[PDB]
Amino acid sequence: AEFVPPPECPVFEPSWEEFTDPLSFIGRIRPLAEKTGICKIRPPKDWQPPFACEVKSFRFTPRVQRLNELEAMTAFGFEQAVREYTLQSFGEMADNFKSDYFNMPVHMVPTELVEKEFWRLVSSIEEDVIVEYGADISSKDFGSGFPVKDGRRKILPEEEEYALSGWNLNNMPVLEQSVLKVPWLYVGMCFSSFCWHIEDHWSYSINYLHWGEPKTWYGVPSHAAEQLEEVMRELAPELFESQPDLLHQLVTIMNPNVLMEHGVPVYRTNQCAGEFVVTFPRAYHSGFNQGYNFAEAVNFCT
Ligand SMILES: CN1CCC[C@H]1CCO[C@@H](c1cc2nccc(C(=O)O)c2s1)c1ccccc1Cl
Ligand SMILES: [Mn+2]
Repeated sequence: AEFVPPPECPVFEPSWEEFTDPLSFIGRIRPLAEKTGICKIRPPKDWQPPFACEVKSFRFTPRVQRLNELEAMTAFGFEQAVREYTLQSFGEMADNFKSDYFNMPVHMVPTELVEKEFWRLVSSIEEDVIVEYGADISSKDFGSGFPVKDGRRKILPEEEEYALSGWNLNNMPVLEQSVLKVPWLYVGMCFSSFCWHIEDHWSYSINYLHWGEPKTWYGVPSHAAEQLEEVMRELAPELFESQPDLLHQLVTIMNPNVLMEHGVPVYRTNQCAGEFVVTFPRAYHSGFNQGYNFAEAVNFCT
């Protein structure tokens, strides 16, 4: 009955010589990481970029997420309106929610317990849990989490190495080669989540957790992409089974154990603060946040 955690995805701890640039490093770990869909990269201990967002003016209006909206299928539409938070007020709400839900301090809740409870609530018909996710935040609004030589914020000399680092997500190559843009920010709370999807143009994605509680990931290697899609449309509601992929993946919520029972390989990881997660081309991924955190992500091409 309880959720069975998938096997762990690869974690790489490159030395300073192995940490030269992401594109060269990702190309070398590709033979292994492409067979798991996702991988985690822990930078050297001394690589600690400062948080360079405008915290004083950071204001956002997160989306409302009903965990059991798909199982609730079998007044609607006015359950909770989308409201504005500051970055401080969102953290107070997030910490209060998690501590009250588990009856424990937020830092004492085991990651396995949040994981087991998240997947129970997704399929629960007797308990309706509703959370919020600050998912629509462009780095052009209040600045990137990384220091950027933009001219709209002061950069200290000890922070210039991070403004010029290849692992700064603002310095990733994003232009696709053809005959014929900026990172996004994610302010999470406990149970806020994203369902199974791949990137537009089957692009890579790189994700950095600036601070906060871990972000739990699930990934499927690209060689099983068509197997996952077949399981999805087999078990999806009939009203959504015929929808185009770009629209269907707005509601492709599925317990990883269900995919594993159908033979789909799934890997998991807990991304901690200061760690990177890379998703490979056509690697389906999903996840949820363990608590109040702040992430930055961008799609890149090779
Ligand atoms: C791409 N759109 C640009 C602005 C924000 C974003 C809006 C939608 O967002 C994706 C997400 C994809 C994704 N991929 C990797 C990691 C995370 C994470 O939350 O850490 C996320 S969220 C998503 C997908 C399904 C369900 C919920 C969400 Cl929110
Ligand atoms: Mn994604």
